[PDB]
Amino acid sequence: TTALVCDNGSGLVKAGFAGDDAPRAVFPSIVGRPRKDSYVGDEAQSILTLKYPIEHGIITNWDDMEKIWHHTFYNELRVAPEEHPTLLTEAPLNPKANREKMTQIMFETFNVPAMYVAIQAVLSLYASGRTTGIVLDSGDGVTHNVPIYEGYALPHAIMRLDLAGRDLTDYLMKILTERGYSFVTTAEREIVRDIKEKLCYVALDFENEMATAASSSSLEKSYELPDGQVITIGNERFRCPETLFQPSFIGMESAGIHETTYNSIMKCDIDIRKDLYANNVMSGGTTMYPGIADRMQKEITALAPSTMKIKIIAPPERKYSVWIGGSILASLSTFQQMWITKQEYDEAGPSIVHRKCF
Amino acid sequence: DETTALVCDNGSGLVKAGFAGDDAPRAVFPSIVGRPRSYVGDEAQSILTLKYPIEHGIITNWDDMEKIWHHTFYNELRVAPEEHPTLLTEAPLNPKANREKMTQIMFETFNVPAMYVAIQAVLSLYASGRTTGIVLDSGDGVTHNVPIYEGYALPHAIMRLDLAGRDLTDYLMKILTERGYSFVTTAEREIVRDIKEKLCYVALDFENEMATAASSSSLEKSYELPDGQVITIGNERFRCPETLFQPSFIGMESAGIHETTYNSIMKCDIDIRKDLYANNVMSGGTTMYPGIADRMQKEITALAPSTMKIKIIAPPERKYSVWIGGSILASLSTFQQMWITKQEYDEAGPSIVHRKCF
Amino acid sequence: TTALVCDNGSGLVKAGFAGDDAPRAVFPSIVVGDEAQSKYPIEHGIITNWDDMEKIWHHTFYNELRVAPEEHPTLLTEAPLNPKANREKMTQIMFETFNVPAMYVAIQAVLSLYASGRTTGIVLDSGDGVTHNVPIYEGYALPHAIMRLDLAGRDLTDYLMKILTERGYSFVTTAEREIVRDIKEKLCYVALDFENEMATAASSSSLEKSYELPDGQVITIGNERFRCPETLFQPSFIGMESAGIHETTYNSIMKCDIDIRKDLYANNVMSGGTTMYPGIADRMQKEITALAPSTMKIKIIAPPERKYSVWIGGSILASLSTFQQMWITKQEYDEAGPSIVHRKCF
Amino acid sequence: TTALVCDNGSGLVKAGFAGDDAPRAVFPSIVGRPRKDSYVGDEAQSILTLKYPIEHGIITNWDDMEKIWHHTFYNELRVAPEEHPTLLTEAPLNPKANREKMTQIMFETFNVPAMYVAIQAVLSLYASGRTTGIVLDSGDGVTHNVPIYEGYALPHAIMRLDLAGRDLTDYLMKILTERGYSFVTTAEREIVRDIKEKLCYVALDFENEMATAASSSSLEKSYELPDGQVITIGNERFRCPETLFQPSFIGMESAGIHETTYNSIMKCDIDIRKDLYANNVMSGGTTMYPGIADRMQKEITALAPSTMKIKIIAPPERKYSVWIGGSILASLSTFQQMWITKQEYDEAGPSIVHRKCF
Amino acid sequence: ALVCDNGSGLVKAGFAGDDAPRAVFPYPIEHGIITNWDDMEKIWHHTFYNELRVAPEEHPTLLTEAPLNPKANREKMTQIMFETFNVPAMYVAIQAVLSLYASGRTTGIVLDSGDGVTHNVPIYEGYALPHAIMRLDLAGRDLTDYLMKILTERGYSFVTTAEREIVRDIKEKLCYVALDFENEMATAASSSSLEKIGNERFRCPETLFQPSFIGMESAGIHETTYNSIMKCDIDIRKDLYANNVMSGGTTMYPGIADRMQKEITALAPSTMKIKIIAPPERKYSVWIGGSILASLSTFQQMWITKQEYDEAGPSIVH
Amino acid sequence: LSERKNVLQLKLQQRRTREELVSQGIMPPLKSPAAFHEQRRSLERARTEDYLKRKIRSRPERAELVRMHILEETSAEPSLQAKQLKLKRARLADDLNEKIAQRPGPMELVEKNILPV
Ligand SMILES: Nc1ncnc2c1ncn2[C@@H]1O[C@H](COP(=O)(O)OP(=O)(O)OP(=O)(O)O)[C@@H](O)[C@H]1O
Ligand SMILES: Nc1ncnc2c1ncn2[C@@H]1O[C@H](COP(=O)(O)OP(=O)(O)OP(=O)(O)O)[C@@H](O)[C@H]1O
Ligand SMILES: Nc1ncnc2c1ncn2[C@@H]1O[C@H](COP(=O)(O)OP(=O)(O)OP(=O)(O)O)[C@@H](O)[C@H]1O
Ligand SMILES: Nc1ncnc2c1ncn2[C@@H]1O[C@H](COP(=O)(O)OP(=O)(O)OP(=O)(O)O)[C@@H](O)[C@H]1O
Ligand SMILES: Nc1ncnc2c1ncn2[C@@H]1O[C@H](COP(=O)(O)OP(=O)(O)OP(=O)(O)O)[C@@H](O)[C@H]1O
Ligand SMILES: [Ca+2]
Ligand SMILES: [Ca+2]
Ligand SMILES: [Ca+2]
Ligand SMILES: [Ca+2]
Ligand SMILES: [Ca+2]
Repeated sequence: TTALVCDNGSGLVKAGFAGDDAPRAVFPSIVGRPRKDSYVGDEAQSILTLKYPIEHGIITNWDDMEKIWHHTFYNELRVAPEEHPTLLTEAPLNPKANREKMTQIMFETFNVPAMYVAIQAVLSLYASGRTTGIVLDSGDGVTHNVPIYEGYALPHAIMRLDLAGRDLTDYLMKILTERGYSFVTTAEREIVRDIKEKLCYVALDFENEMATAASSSSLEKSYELPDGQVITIGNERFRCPETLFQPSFIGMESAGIHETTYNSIMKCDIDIRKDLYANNVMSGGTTMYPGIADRMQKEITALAPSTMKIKIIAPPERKYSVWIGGSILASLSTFQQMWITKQEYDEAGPSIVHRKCF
Repeated sequence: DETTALVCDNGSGLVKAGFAGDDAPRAVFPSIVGRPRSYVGDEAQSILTLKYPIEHGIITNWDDMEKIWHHTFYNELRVAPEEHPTLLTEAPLNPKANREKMTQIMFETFNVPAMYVAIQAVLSLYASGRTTGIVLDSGDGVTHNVPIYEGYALPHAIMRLDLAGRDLTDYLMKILTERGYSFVTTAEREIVRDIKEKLCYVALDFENEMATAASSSSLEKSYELPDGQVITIGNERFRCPETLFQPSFIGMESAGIHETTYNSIMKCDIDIRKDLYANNVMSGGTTMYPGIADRMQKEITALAPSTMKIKIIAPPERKYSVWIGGSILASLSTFQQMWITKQEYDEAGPSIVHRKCF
Repeated sequence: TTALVCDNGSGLVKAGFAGDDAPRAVFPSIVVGDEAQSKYPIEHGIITNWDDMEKIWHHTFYNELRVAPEEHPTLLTEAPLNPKANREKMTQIMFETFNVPAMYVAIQAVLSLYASGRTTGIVLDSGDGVTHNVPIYEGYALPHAIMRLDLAGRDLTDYLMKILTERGYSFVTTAEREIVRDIKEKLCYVALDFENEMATAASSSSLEKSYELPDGQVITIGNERFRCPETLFQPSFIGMESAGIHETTYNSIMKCDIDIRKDLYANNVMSGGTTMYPGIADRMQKEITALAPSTMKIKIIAPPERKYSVWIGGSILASLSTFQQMWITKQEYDEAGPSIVHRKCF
Repeated sequence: TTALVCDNGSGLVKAGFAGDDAPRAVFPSIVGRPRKDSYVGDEAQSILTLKYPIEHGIITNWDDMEKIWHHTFYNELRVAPEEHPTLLTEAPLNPKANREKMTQIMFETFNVPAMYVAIQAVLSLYASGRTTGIVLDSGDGVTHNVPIYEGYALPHAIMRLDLAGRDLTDYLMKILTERGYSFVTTAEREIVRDIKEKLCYVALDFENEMATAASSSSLEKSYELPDGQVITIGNERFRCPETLFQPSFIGMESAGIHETTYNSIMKCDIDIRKDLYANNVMSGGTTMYPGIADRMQKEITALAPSTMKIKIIAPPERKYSVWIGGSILASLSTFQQMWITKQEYDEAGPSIVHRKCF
Repeated sequence: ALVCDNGSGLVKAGFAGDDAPRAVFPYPIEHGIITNWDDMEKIWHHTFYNELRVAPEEHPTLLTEAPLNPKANREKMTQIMFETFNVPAMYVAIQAVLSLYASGRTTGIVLDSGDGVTHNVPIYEGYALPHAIMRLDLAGRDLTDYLMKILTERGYSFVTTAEREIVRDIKEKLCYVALDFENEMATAASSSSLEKIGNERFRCPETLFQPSFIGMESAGIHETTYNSIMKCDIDIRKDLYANNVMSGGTTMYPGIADRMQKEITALAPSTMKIKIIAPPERKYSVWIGGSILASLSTFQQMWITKQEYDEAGPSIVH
Repeated sequence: LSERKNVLQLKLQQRRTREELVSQGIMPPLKSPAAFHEQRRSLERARTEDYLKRKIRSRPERAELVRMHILEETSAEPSLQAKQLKLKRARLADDLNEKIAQRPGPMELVEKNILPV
């Protein structure tokens, strides 16, 4: 009867139990059908046509989402939803209509006893032990700057950037084309993504690192392919994530993440800006690059009042910040009053989900 | 507490009950009896169709009133009525038949050893440390001016106004409509009652307050509903209770409370008027608004002989002035002789009330 | 330069820094402290011995916290119903003897209340030397309704020493008092139904428990486990004419304006070491429930860290940016004198 | 009807029978294949490429772990698994997932009739004869401070350090390089480890010991290498393990083991710290260095309150404290009721572990 | 507002609303009555300017007096306050009544014992009943004197200003009241956690219950309490028995309550409801009852104003 | 080793249950995540700090409570009040006692030009 925590990302579902220090289950967020009914997660990945029912953080395909959830309960976590309060997560600026659908599904389709939905970036902040700060949440499909004061996200200052993890993978495949390594297929992309996650880091000074790559090499590193073949990588290590500071790299016209962070803060009430500067929390897989902390520190220092207190919080577990946040929250005796119960739903219908809050 | 006297204040809306000598009633609950859509008080509030057995301060449903008293003894106070002399309150100008009926039931149904019946207003006066004055008693269902000399209410001078707290709640509901808020359900009527109670107030100068409001703002207040929504309220704060002074606001032909105050004094012997003007006591829940005493001061000021002493007495305990007055009276050595005994009742019958309670 | 926080109890000083999760230091309130371990300046919650108390504070700054007092604004705690006299003197000493840059005095119970996330409710604070019921409303203790009981933790230890005497275990000395106190802390509990628990001991026994003494040998204890704290509900156990803590809580609520009673019943918070017994929470409810108007919502709240509720409340309060303007400043004290504490601390 | 004990470490498996004085079998926790199936422990020593199925104390390779367990039962201990209730050990803060998988493999593949899992550090504490105390377990891959109150590990105050024994061997290899002694190969690493265990110690005052090495030398010791050559070793004797107190020696940014101990104790309830200080128990191969007790006592007394009683317990056999502890537990009458039975597993699944083992 | 309790031996002064008198200091007053108007005015002037440090024209001032004070004293004290000190308002109240007030009561019987006089005062609904009031001149100073006499046996001599202070101090520090004097005497002579001084600890205050110890044939304090009760209407007696309050420094002896409970038990019909009220602060019960009353809003209309005095004269006090 | 076993067995039945222990603040709440008792705590703390920072600016004035009859009116000092109120009620009830005792008969009024025959 322990509550379930389910973080639906554009790329990865993260699921598990309240109490737990990390998501018990983590699988690709995809539904496949022959190009017997439908294959979910990894089943589909191994002949099939693939859909991501979540784009840039938003559920855009309800029937496939429904199928994702059934897999999550019954195949991954192996639980009967009726016996479990369930907390879901949502993207910043999710339309109120979604969360209502999302609720209705849980109650009428999964007959959960109770459920909750919380904002992704909020949970991440929570997992940093704070109620106030500005989150940079970057997953596979979207990046947000989300200022939060007292557990309230500040929607007028929220920044969304469609550039995230997948885009970085795809760009790495294109710059790997430079050394003339060929990657296209299912199998091939997976390798590139692993390379990204294992070898890429953020250059503290990109142009200095480039003028240096064009020189020495403690730079270049090797990597073994499945068949035994060994490959070598150079400036691609820091050029790939540099895209986050220079989106022009994939032909995106948008401003870089440091700039969007600043602009977000500046779209907040001036009184609280000090507190935002002092609490810049990162979460999501795309924030996992070594050195990112210090590069952001630098970029933010370059833009702020020169005497401003600047702190970057990058917890080592920030890969699962969101989820962990959920777990902690669903665990609290104080939170138990905040479940939406089946009975409440019945008498008030889906609109009830918006109510309560901390 | 073996033989301690009991005090029961039967208002149109709330029953106030306890033991003589206490500062405060032991129990306060709604004056209702319910059956499925019998249960009493808060019991009935928690599915049922209800009656209020007291209308405008007068008992109107006798069977149900008995159930009110039974609940008081056995559920609320938890006592043996036979062990306890019992003081009751009644409205000004309670018809003689009601007094007798009430007496009879106390002695015959509950086998009380002794009892007494007092006027709501006089007890309020007593609690203020007076036997001579004019009381304005305004509860939930009815409002009275009661001029009183040495504890004797003057029937020829008494004013009754059916406009009260209930009516103010209703009107507030109505005017809240202007900001476009619908409050309609029984449960919503409660919320508005709460709003009334917390944020309403009596303007010193109504016209001025209107012209002011449009400008300043101390004025506008926001209030959070049960369901998490925030409403905002403005001149309704003071337009609500203004009604007491301008009953035309709800279409009533009566003159306002200040005017009935003045008129009641004028129906009293000329020589006692100075004493009345200087001892104007307010009692009952509805007399609670911030500013009310000052407004009455200034309105009676403008009505009187320019040379008269004007004093408004409005104690912080005025909600329960009636009950506290009861507590203190029954507790007096001098009063001990004044009880009606069962022996006296058996020898004379119900009509004993007229010669004993005055 | 972090602000300092000091809860002065009859038994223990609890001291530390604003923003800490609990006190950096705890030591006995006797003349100083653990020096006297290898006079009590506070009796029944009230500083009565000013010179020793000054020594208490001195020890605190210099031996315990190791801070220069002039560099740290300081919050103190006080008992409910503290005489105006005490407040002022306590203020004078801080500013004049210790030259603090700023200070504040907060009531123990209220700090505990805040700690629980309330600003209104009714506290039961029971430490070593005094027990109180303190109804509080938006931070305001309601003085006419405050209830005082002299029976507290110390007395309970002493009574445990006395009843273990019946089993013919001899505890008498200084060091024996200490053993018995540990036994109390470790093995005592509050019976849901006392009469029944007595009737039970005399029969079964999951009841009896064993404790290993410093000298190696083992003693075995039964009804003393629950008879010790039973005193709190039955003070006639130590010959006091007082009604029990359940009763005083009822009486306390009943002394408050009827319009806030429901909120008090619903927010009955426990704090202090002597509220630490297993079962106490549940027993209280039982008893309160039996007394109150029967429609009443009764909640007893007992946070596990309630031993230090008060200190913690202090840590938090001083940590608030809102509070920084509420300090009495050196400047202000010089300009108004010790009576400034009544206009600034309430 | 005869229990078995298996303590699974990063470096070593410790295994034997309950009520045994010591594990009958200790061998390296590794699985190998050509650089005829698979070679476990010393079989892999006799050419091959390796996995350690446990990294830093936690099970990371289930397939290979299973081959470890098979070897233990059939090659080393030579029993029929099915016939022996089996106690397993785990790292502190072992993911809930792991305890379950471990449980499951036990019941399903090895058909144990019953089993249990306790936490390494608590076993060691029990072998010390205490239920309350803070343990320092240092093995081959990981080091922990684990406070434990009345049997229960205190999760919030647990400290982990990724420095341990394997690190120290490696470091000694590197610093022997200074005197120009050449150590790199598999065979050579073994030689170095021998020297480590035989010759190294913890200087009670490091700087002084350094400055003494530099002068006299009762300090320098000779060691005959397996090839007949003799070497001499000096301050490397204490410099090697000094790393545990100054991890900076290998560029690790973490605090030293005394600092962590202090911090761990300060993470616990103030009223029980006294009790932790005075019951500080050491365990694991890496606490085997002479005089480490002394060093530890000094460092801690320095850090704690001066009135604070500090006591280090370091029992001579603390090399196997965990195993021995298990043997004691397994052998308890009171414990026989606490095994997880095959029946109970069938009915409740792997998750039963959470209710039975803590 | 200011509160001044003029006792025979200690003047008690402070501000209405405080816990305790802000100033307590040392005869212009004999047996509770002002007898020395020269020194009285010096002590009052000292109170305002040297002790409380206030300008008297700015403070309403409440004074106290002994039960049964000659009405002329009240008048002269009224005259002195309004004319010499120019107070804007004032009031004069009964020491014993104030003490009962400090216990929150208006009906009871008070035993007031200070430094120079002791009274039994039955009070019904605020009114002291003059016909039943008892006076005994035996009090605090006199118990100090008798302790000086019995310390004569142990061969310690105390006579001077300074020496009487030491004895007063010893009296206040170590004396207690025995529940059973004869058993206490028989026991002292035996065991002793008694000796610290021995039987003088309880023999000194024993004088209150047996005035023969300093040569009075007078009834003891228990008896005078009872006699005072018996001079009241029979129908008000049960109320007085149920509310016996002690006040004044000389009632401060540990165990005095317990002893009096026994003695009054012996005087009443054996079914009677008996309660002795002994607050820890009864040393200042009088002052505190004054602080209380002067702090009440209901009382603000009850001050004698400067204007009322000017128009009506010192006799307005009655 | 036969002996190590007995002390243990006597010490494992000397143990309180974790329920009881978290009940005493020794244990953190089982079911909360065990890594992240720190941040969990941090977070609960902030949560509270915030409630405080608000409920503080919303702090009423002594005046206002007394207006609502929360506190007694109005002097004197914390400790005195308690009794002082007892006295308020006492002084008044008595003030009322004779007032009613000596209450004119109806005749007094009628003849005093108030009320009918
Ligand atoms: N160490 C790492 N370094 C860089 N990128 C990583 C690392 N680990 C994971 N990623 C990338 O992060 C992305 C997944 O992050 P996350 O789970 O936060 O996204 P999501 O929640 O599925 O998507 P979103 O929140 O955008 O909907 C993947 O593209 C993955 O390659
Ligand atoms: N603070 C407040 N401000 C305004 N109105 C209030 C307040 N508190 C209570 N009331 C109103 O007081 C009324 C109840 O007062 P009261 O108990 O005197 O009525 P009652 O005695 O039951 O009725 P009645 O005397 O008319 O028969 C309700 O209408 C309530 O809304
Ligand atoms: N676990 C426990 N069970 C029972 N009593 C305990 C426990 N822990 C501490 N105590 C008791 O609590 C008392 C100390 O608590 P605390 O620090 O609240 O008192 P204090 O603040 O110094 O005293 P006071 O508030 O009475 O002036 C001691 O009597 C101690 O034995
Ligand atoms: N006398 C000794 N002195 C120093 N180190 C030693 C000694 N004996 C063994 N060791 C080291 O202790 C380590 C193994 O200890 P242990 O078996 O406790 O580790 P483990 O349990 O395999 O690892 P972990 O508990 O870290 O998962 C090895 O690195 C070994 O060289
Ligand atoms: N603890 C004590 N035990 C006994 N006597 C005491 C104690 N403390 C003070 N006294 C005595 O009380 C006397 C002073 O008390 P108090 O101030 O009531 O007298 P007073 O009001 O000056 O006199 P009076 O009311 O008789 O005019 C002194 O004799 C003093 O020694
Ligand atoms: Ca996500
Ligand atoms: Ca009414
Ligand atoms: Ca305390
Ligand atoms: Ca190990
Ligand atoms: Ca006196």
